Amino acid sequence: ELHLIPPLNFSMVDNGIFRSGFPDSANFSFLQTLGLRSIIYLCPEPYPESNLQFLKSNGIRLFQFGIEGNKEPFVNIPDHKIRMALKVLLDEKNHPVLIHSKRGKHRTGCLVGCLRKLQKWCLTSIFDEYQRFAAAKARVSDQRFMEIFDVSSFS
Ligand SMILES: O=P(O)(O)Oc1ccccc1
Repeated sequence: ELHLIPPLNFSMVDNGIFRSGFPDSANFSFLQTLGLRSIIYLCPEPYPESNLQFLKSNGIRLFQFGIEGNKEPFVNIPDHKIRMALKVLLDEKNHPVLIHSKRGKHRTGCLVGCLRKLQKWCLTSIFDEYQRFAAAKARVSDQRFMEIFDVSSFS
């Protein structure tokens, strides 16, 4: 009975932290197995009724930090929104937490890369993980955002 379907680009980031693209009803039975307390949602669009009923049924808190989905070379990742998401991500009371965007590549990739910088990973190691998810859609601007991200306020 091969029946569980993780959401698009699903991965475990760390103890209590997951990343993916946008979950749909086919992914709900899999997400139930994780015992989520929180979702960090990085798109501005309203959450669909299907997903809201999943959250309500499972007692999952929704944190929305809407980042516009821009394309290179006109990408302007908002530092403030990433930092608000990081503040929630670093509070273990919110774990287990799923970070998701639409595809789990750009917005999700930036938030995870900034977590890795706080975890003292080498930039080349952060970029390698970012590229594994983003694949042919890897953006230099996402990696430059991580390069210049000042960790001072979170250490
Ligand atoms: O910002 P996201 O993680 O949703 O990732 C993408 C990547 C390519 C196109 C749209 C979205």
